[PDB]
Amino acid sequence: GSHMSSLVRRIISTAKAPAAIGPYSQAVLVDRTIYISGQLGMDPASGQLVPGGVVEEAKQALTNIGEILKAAGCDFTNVVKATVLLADINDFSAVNDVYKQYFQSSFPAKAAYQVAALPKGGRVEIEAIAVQGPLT
Amino acid sequence: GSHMSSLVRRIISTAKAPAAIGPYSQAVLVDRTIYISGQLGMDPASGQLVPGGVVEEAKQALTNIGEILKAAGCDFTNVVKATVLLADINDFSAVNDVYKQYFQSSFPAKAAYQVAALPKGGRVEIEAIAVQGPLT
Amino acid sequence: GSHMSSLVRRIISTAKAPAAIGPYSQAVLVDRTIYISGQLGMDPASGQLVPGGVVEEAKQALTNIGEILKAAGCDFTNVVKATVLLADINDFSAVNDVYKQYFQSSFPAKAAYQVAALPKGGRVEIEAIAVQGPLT
Ligand code: NI
Ligand code: NI
Ligand code: NI
Repeated sequence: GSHMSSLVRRIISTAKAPAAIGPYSQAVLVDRTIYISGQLGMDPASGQLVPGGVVEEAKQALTNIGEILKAAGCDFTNVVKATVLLADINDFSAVNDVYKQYFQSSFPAKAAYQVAALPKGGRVEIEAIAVQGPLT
Repeated sequence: GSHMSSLVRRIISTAKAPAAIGPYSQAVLVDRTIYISGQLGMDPASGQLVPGGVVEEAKQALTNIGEILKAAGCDFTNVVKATVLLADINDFSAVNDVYKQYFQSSFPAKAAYQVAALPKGGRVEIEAIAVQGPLT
Repeated sequence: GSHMSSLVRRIISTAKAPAAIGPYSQAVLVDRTIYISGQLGMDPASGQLVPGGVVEEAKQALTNIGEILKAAGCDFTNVVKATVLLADINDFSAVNDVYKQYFQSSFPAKAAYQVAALPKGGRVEIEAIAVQGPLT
């Protein structure tokens, strides 16, 4: 508690991603690992879900993750694991097609499945874990 | 498998948290990272859910997490990521109000959402990841 | 981004586990931590769920995880955290009985609960996190 190295622990916060609607940080950097909170397809300015259903929500959620990554000195190539929570399993393929446009190489490990309900009636919510570079 | 440092890996076990009802440890410390098993609002002495519904269950689950943290040389300030699994999304705000009483600063990254069912008919289950200090 | 050590980041890929059905890697090794994608009870050769329901699916999912671990220089003793996603909470005990045959000591931290639906109509999906040895 004093006998080992003191590791970085930094709260990541950017107005380019939505404000919190509960007692949480957008992301936490600890040592070099970044835990990103689950992101809905929420407009950063209004705090409400973007219109147009699951495809548009997925694009916005991933955009939000990208801005949090950038605030933490990373990009999508630093992501090592993601979780995609769906309101409808039948949206699996369509959300995958959005996802692949952001995660273009060194693809993260992943789980994707249908939950009973998301906050605000979201159709998709995406969590991620990243590691600060350099990565060989 | 012998050419790198041998990292600490320690099973965390305290009678101040409930006994296992399956093949799992309360938590695992590996290097400085602590993975805590999902905690229901179970009374540590009886192994049954405390009465009074989701608010009381959330308080008990977080109390249980606190005792596991303490057994691992940590407190709630060491938590970096939590997951709150709900039986009912409409309980989001009320569980947040309990949660904020324990996680009072450096708030963890978080995801919270409704699943189809929890063991024992629990109304809430909370998982967490912590990192042993010092943290700067 | 150049001022710290360059950590290993390696995509784990083995034909002894099923091919991807989306934009993801079977596992990612980053430093010494291995994030394994969620595994259904899919036959590695055919890419379809094995017959016989949840018990047989759980055995196949864990077999698949074991082959991914082996490709990453690990075995089941390196696992520190697992998540068991069920189509039916009433299968909790039966899946635990399969799980315990693979995870025989130093049991991982765990969460297990029922989701609304899994890809392909799977009855069980298992994710895991491991750390490369040596572990003391
Ligand atoms: Ni110390
Ligand atoms: Ni070695
Ligand atoms: Ni650098």
